[PDB]
Amino acid sequence: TRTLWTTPDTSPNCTIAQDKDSKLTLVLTKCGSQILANVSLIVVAGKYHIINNKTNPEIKSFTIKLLFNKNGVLLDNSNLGKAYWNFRSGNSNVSTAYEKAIGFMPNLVAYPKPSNSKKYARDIVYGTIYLGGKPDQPAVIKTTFNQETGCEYSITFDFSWSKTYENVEFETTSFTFSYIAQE
Amino acid sequence: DTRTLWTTPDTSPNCTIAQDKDSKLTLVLTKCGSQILANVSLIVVAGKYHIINNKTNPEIKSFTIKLLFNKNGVLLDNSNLGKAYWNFRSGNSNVSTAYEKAIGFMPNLVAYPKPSNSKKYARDIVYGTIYLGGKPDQPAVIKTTFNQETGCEYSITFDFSWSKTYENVEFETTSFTFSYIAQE
Amino acid sequence: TRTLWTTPDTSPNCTIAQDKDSKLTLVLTKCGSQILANVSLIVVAGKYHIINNKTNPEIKSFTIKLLFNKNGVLLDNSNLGKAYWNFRSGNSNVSTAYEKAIGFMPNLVAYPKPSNSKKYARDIVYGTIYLGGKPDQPAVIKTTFNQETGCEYSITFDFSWSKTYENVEFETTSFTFSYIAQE
Ligand SMILES: CC(=O)N[C@H]1[C@H]([C@H](O)[C@H](O)CO)O[C@@](OC[C@H]2O[C@@H](O)[C@H](O)[C@@H](O)[C@H]2O)(C(=O)O)C[C@@H]1O
Ligand SMILES: CC(=O)N[C@H]1[C@H]([C@H](O)[C@H](O)CO)O[C@@](O[C@@H]2[C@@H](O)[C@H](O)O[C@H](CO)[C@@H]2O)(C(=O)O)C[C@@H]1O
Ligand SMILES: CC(=O)N[C@H]1[C@H]([C@H](O)[C@H](O)CO)O[C@@](O[C@@H]2[C@@H](O)[C@H](O)O[C@H](CO)[C@@H]2O)(C(=O)O)C[C@@H]1O
Ligand SMILES: [Zn+2]
Ligand SMILES: [Zn+2]
Ligand SMILES: [Zn+2]
Repeated sequence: TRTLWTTPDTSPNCTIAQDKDSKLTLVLTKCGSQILANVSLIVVAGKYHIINNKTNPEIKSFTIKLLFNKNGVLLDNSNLGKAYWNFRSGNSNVSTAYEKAIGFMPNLVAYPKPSNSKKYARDIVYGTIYLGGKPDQPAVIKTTFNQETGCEYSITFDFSWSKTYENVEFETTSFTFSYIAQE
Repeated sequence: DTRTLWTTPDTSPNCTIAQDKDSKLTLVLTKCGSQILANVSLIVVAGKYHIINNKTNPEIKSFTIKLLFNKNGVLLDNSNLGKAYWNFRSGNSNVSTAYEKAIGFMPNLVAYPKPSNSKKYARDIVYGTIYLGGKPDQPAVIKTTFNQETGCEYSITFDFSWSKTYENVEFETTSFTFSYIAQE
Repeated sequence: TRTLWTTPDTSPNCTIAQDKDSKLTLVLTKCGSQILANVSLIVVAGKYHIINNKTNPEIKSFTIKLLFNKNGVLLDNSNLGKAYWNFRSGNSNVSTAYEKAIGFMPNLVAYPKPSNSKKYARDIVYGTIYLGGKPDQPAVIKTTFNQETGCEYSITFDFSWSKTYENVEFETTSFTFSYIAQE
């Protein structure tokens, strides 16, 4: 079981603002002590489908959280739907929900849960993706590990942009990053 | 399969952008299961794109290098990259002849569909920035697109471009790493 | 044996300007002919701990060097301490110091040592990381392979920034890159 993923089709699997308003494509491949991750996002409807900052100046960011319990299982408060996340089988997923994926969780010593101790920035990775694949439409994808509550582990994607986009569909290029694995 | 498909890493020209063997593309593809970890750099040694001067030629701002593969993952002759040294790695060179299969290194067609009249999504593109001559003030964009060429089953296209006005700058780049979802 | 690392704790292991003034977290995971690297830096004391370019406009960069001999063993003149640079075991290291790691070394034909032959830029990788995890606090991390002398192989991290930061602690987000291995 070396890859946990959302199948790479275009069917909605994530709820940002309203039910199933987006397709998060996330592939986590275990390369031993590091997880190699590849991510992209297609928003298909709702509030974040077409960005028009002339009309809505305040719509400049949104968040997608993946919350996991002690066994690396996705919790239902996550934005990504549970039915859509599992180990890879061909171009699809296994038939039944996995029970353990601790080896794909962000390492708690590298990336500790919030506490009264000093918080370090190494639990964040920043990247830039491009809306519609156009070079002049960058948006930031900030990924943070284990900073959510109500979970043993978490991966949070905070998307934001600073440009004033007018009628730009929120569907992105892909970004790769890695993180240190719990086991 | 943790093998590596590569161009070998010396600097002998192995690619044709504007004229025969005018450049050396160094591309290393390593299979990490469902993802291919890729490392790429480029050295142009002659011809039109060797030395850039956007004051005399402001129109020269981009070029393309295409790798075309057949259904077996074999590089096709009409790719910009020459077939002679694109092969699986054996030490600092290649295995004795020519792989026949490398489908496991090809860009996934569900993730990155060939052109059609269905909506074209941006996820088949990865943008990166590399630097000419290793200088921090000489960025150029390397845009990599998967499976968008025709006359092939799979493809990897590198579109190089720059918006800075370069003056007699040699086009040889730093390296960029990206990954993509593997077909198998 | 597929991972050479600094361990993921925050105990200082690197000397930039003064003894153990920082924790360099570096994980090298061998993915065959390519090494997948993940790096971040936390400076805890000394000259590069708090950056203030109003006060010291001259402090705009520093370097961290890892020098290796023919066997891939870290030389003591590296900025990183030999103490906790070893193959991984859980969240720590193996008890005994390794004696060979040539397969983690940057390839000499791809990245040759300086000579009177033409020097090419492919032995460099540039990335951007963010101080304190703030998006408006970018710094460049430039990594160069095999350009140091007095070693068979080397990996050098050159950090620099161009913005005038005022009392910004140098602790970074993480960055991932890869390089061609010697064997
Ligand atoms: C693919 C990529 O790197 N996109 C860049 C983009 C392109 O370089 C540009 O659109 C190509 O012509 O530039 C972006 O920044 C614009 C910004 O760039 C600074 O260097 C410049 O000083 C500013 O005046 C301004 O041009 C863009 O938003 O278009 C960023 C994007 O990441
Ligand atoms: C390696 C890297 O990130 N290079 C940057 C480059 C360097 O940060 C900078 O040259 C180091 O001083 O900065 C580039 O953009 C520049 C801006 O940072 C600067 O404020 O204004 C410059 C124009 O006067 C320029 O836009 C650069 O030098 O081209 C971009 C490059 O990616
Ligand atoms: C995480 C990231 O990409 N950070 C960018 C940063 C952010 O996009 C921005 O601060 C929003 O948080 O933007 C940087 O570039 C700036 C431009 O976005 C801005 O328009 O002009 C600034 C100069 O006045 C600056 O060039 C930044 O804040 O430095 C670049 C950084 O990588
Ligand atoms: Zn629409
Ligand atoms: Zn030249
Ligand atoms: Zn501090």
